[PDB]
Amino acid sequence: MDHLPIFCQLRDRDCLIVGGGDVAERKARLLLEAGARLTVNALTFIPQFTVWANEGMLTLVEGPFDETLLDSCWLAIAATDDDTVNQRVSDAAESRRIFCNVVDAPKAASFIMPSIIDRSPLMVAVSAGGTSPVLARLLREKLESLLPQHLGQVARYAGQLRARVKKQFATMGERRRFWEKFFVNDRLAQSLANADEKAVNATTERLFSEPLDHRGEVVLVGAGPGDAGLLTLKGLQQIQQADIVVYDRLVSDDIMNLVRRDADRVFVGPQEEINQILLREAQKGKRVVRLKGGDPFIFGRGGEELETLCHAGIPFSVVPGITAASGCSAYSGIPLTHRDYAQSVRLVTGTGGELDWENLAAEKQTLVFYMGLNQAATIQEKLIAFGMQADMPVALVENGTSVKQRVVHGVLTQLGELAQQVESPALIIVGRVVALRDKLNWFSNH
Amino acid sequence: MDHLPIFCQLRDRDCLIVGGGDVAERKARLLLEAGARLTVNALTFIPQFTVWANEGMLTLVEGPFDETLLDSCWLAIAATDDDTVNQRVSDAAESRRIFCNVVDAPKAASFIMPSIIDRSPLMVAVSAGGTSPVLARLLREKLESLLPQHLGQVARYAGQLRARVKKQFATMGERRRFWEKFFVNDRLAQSLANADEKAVNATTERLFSEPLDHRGEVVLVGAGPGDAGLLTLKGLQQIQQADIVVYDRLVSDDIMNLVRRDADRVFVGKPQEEINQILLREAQKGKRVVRLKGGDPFIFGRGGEELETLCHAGIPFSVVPGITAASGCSAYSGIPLTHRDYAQSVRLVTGHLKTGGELDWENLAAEKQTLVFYMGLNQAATIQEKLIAFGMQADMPVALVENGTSVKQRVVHGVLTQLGELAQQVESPALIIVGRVVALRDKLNWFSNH
Ligand SMILES: Nc1ncnc2c1ncn2[C@@H]1O[C@H](CSCC[C@H](N)C(=O)O)[C@@H](O)[C@H]1O
Ligand SMILES: Nc1ncnc2c1ncn2[C@@H]1O[C@H](CSCC[C@H](N)C(=O)O)[C@@H](O)[C@H]1O
Ligand SMILES: [Cl-]
Ligand SMILES: [Cl-]
Repeated sequence: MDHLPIFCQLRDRDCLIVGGGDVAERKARLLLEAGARLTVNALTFIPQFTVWANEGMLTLVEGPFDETLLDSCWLAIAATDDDTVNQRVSDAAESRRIFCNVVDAPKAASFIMPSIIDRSPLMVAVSAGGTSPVLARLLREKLESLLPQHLGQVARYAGQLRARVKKQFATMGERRRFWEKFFVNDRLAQSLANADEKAVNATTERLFSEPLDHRGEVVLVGAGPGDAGLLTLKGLQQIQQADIVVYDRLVSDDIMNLVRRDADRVFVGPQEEINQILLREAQKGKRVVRLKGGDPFIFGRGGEELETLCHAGIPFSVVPGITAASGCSAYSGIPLTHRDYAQSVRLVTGTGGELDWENLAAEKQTLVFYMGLNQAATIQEKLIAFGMQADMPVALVENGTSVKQRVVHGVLTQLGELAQQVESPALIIVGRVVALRDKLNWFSNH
Repeated sequence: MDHLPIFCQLRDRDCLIVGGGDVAERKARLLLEAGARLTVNALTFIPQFTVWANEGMLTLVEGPFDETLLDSCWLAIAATDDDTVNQRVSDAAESRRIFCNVVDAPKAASFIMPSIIDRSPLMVAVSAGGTSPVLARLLREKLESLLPQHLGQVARYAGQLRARVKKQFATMGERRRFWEKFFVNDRLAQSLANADEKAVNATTERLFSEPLDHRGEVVLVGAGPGDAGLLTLKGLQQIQQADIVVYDRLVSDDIMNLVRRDADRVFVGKPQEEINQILLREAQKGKRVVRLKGGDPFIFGRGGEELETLCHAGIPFSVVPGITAASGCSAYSGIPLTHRDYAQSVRLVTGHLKTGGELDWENLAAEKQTLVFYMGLNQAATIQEKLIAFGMQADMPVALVENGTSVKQRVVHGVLTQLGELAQQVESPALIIVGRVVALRDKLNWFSNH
């Protein structure tokens, strides 16, 4: 260790930045975020500085560097393109024992600016002393994905609870467990973020009433079409705190490889049975994640699985996912809309009735068929027997977003035979947008 | 942010600790190993202080607080159990603009001391600013079993190569591509952890020899509808490593806080073709450009128009899909887009009226579908009249979702004869959902009311 990390309180403390370019502007936005009383001294300023000044948010000293601007300063940052001026800044700062950063030169100054993950009042700082800015940014990117966006509001609210928790929990280890379920209750977190104070002390009273051991809830999490990188940040965070993950065939191996190490897995690849599995594994008092392919509310039966938790008292929440249409669209180079090609996008299945074929053949649509292969020969002639132009571009996307995605494409008179070249899970896309794939194909065809 | 973390260079710089017991000893060990010139001022001391002075590690001043001992100091720590003395020390340090910690009073004074995960020379610092010491500790634990122990040898080796890297690579973009490959090479990390120097050199020399691709790239990234948690892992990865982010008014501020702090940001908020060339000209300067778009880039996003010039131009590009507004607003309002058999199909429609076209209303009025109008607010009264006149029943439930997934989300709902009225009560950005699924809202609404 050759740097000591400290967390400085800068609110209304005099700080100085020397420089007025893009680099200084980024440091000024950091110091403004911390509430510093900011003076910025430069030969000239880019417009973002004069707008900041015209709003009373900092002070501008236009002109050469003047040492006396350090007279009552706590922090100094040299952010000019001129090594000579930066060296005069840092020398003037060192003889005044003002900690100083030189943006181009981390070893030439008395402090180094770390990568910051901001969950105020909780904060994480990562640095390797200027030996590795890229590693720092990589660790920041990781920490940013693991730390829920509203953890800071739980942190702030916990401090307003330290009393009421010791008064009802007289054991160290008992209180260690109350905080442990308190800080991962992200319903309470979102409840605080939304300023829905009826639902806060509702969740709060639940945290003191129910036993410590019981933290029961169900989260519907959309896994996306397969590529593990298409899981949402919130999805990952829920999967990392789950006591039990209920998943099915359509959730990819890559996503499951992200599940908590010490989490129980239930594989369910009849629909009524899945509903019961969710309920009383949540009535066991366990934090349950129901992982589903794509988006849980688009042909996922997510509606059916939650309504069982309704008259049952089990709290739930829903993390949306990248539906198959969106993923296959991006990864095949076929936009679902484009200029005037399509006034609407149609997400359609292929039980409970029969399809309206006149409707689907109407012009200016992008049609996206889910679960359609078993009717792909039927779809073909039924569309051209209801007016659809026989040359309509058509494409099929199998295992979209995955490392084994296959895209076969062509024209509506070939949909039947093209459909034999692909297996479930596949998507059928019909509309002029298909013809754009020749310009926008960037992913690998297998 | 209520604190600014900084990593201070304490070598040969004067620091003062007031107080002489166990809490002071723990802070003094931290400052000795940071390399500081340490003076300790206390009425009473414990053993390790008096050996350290005999061992020449520090200077002891036995007696009451002496504020003149701060005259040359850069940092001060008040670590007595007497809160009156601690306050004198912090008042004396403040008047000299010396950052000061009062150990038992995190909310007072001017810097707090974080808990540290040490990888030498990598370091992660974490604090809740005293507001919740328990959360800090649980987070330390997760970060620990997340940062591999030998990350420090990789970081230490990077620092030894930095002068070689700055010489052989002229531009900063090629230096970045070297580091990105460098920090993800698992064989290099394991060869370092073995002091296997022939293996470290074989891989290092191959890494320097790799002809670096010099083109830039354009990445369309779907921000999702607003909640920063609905950004994808890959979308976060692209903006955490971008050079320039070109972003909309419909990208939320929370997502903009996820953008690489050292990337610059071009705003384009309400020209479709100045955007196309801003991307092109900024890309093949050699830099990674992220075009960050609200929702999903290929659903009413004109993402196709932005990419179509690049292929014939020789510019690589990719697309990261996002959570389209229909999905986000469905999940966050408790209105599933499909359910059992309420809906055979979902229709995402542009409620905008291109100055020449008109929607096909008989088509949209059909039964057993969920209609979702994008940018349809200012024509909501026309949508009401047209759907009704083409056969949709008057009691069809509708909902308008404004700022869906944000903490400012509002949802108003009713039947189709209210749609025109209901739209007067929200502003953009808002979605219109028409269909039987809207009635499920009272059974599936988890997010809030507002
Ligand atoms: N990775 C993928 N590639 C292509 N189609 C997929 C897919 N994943 C799911 N699908 C489509 O979705 C159907 C399952 S229905 C479940 C859909 C899921 N809730 C979603 O939002 O995507 C499959 O028959 C297939 O047509
Ligand atoms: N957070 C939000 N809540 C409700 N509607 C939203 C929204 N964000 C975008 N929209 C809708 O989207 C329209 C812009 S069109 C761009 C949509 C984006 N490409 C996507 O896939 O979602 C707006 O007029 C509004 O109708
Ligand atoms: Cl670093
Ligand atoms: Cl478009």
